[PDB]
Amino acid sequence: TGYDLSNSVFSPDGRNFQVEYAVKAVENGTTSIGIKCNDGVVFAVEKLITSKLLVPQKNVKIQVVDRHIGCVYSGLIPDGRHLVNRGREEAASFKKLYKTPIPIPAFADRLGQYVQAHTLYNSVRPFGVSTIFGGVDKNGAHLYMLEPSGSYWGYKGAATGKGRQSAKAELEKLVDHHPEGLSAREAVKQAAKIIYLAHEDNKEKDFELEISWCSLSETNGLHKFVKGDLLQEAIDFAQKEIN
Amino acid sequence: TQQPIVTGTSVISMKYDNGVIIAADNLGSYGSLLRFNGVERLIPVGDNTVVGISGDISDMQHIERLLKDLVTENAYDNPLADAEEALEPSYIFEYLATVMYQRRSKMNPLWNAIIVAGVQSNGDQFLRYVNLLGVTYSSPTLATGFGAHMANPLLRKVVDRESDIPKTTVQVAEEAIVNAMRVLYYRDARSSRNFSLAIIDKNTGLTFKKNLQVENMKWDFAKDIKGYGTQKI
Repeated sequence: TGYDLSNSVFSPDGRNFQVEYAVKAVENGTTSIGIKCNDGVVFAVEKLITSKLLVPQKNVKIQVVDRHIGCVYSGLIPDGRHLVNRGREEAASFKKLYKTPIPIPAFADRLGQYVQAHTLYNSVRPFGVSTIFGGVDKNGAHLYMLEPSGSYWGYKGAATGKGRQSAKAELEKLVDHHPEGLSAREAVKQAAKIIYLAHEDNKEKDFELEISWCSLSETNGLHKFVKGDLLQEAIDFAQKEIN
Repeated sequence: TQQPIVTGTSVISMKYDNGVIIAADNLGSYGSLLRFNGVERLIPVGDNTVVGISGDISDMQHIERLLKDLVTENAYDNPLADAEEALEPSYIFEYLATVMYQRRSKMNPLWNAIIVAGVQSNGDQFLRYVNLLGVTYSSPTLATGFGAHMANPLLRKVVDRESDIPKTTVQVAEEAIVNAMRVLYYRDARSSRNFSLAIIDKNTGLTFKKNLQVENMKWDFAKDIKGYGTQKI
């Protein structure tokens, strides 16, 4: 055998074991989710409080690309940052040439082609992150989820990390119970709940909630972090549902 | 090595007790042809800075995009982007001042004279000049092009030195600026009647005024002027 020792090598199955091994690193990471809503998207993430010494609200994991796209990821955090740095270069060179801010499907493929490129050679390692991202453009709201292989799709709801199955199950219920659509302010509250429900799969260390959102009405189409009263309102909503 | 094509004339500005005023007409000249009349040559960066640009308009539009991209880049991984780590006038200027000098040193300048007017986070007035050569200076009054020759003399009658700044109110300062814009309309052949004016105050913030016009002009005496010397009729 030895087919798993080198990246970009096909096993006899037709699989790239190094990419599947990168997925294990993603599965090991903290939970992160994405919820598509009426006129925008909502992102949320589980931040494990390793120690009391961690400064609250000052280890931000969700990243903005351009002014209208939000990105969150699970797995190897530095790999996720590298991907976002690239996204920002891609978005900047798009706006530079075409004037208009980069559309979300266009942006999604820019990351996709870059991550896919890291499964083509043995001199690079695949990305150890699944990236949930999206935003609002001229065609409306879009939510995406990108994996180590370079595979990505459009999603109504997306989840990844150690509590992905718990989150997915809870996401599927929202899609069934809200066929006409979920509002932006509702999605923020739901996002909080789902992170709290998905925290049951990582319950040794207690955690810190972090939420962001793009919405054509609420945030004027721009990416903003959910802070202060709106954040505490969402936390209380989640606290009430677990009990 | 460039030559400017579509050009914008004077930018004028001055400090007053609580902030700064900056103004520039809405004309995009094409040599002697007064080609474009809806040009905005004052560009606000955030809610605390206004960059006034004269000279080549294509290079002005490039600078606009850099400032626009600077705001975006500052927001990245910055929870305090709208607070303590927001863009200051001094940051924005130094960036431009760097770019202008780097381009002149590569013998490929941005053919512009720029005045960055704003108010710092500590409440201090910021007003500084930079041009295509990368030459920088600061003064209670600053002006580009014809404004340097005609506006500055008038504005310096109000604020002649640093100690006159606390004595000058926003009403007086704005009146001098508007007066100067009229004088430039009389005498600058590449100026227009329509202009924009911006006030950055440490209390009331950024007030951006559009579609102003030069008015209260003296033209009546022209009827009495006949010929060029001896002619009586």
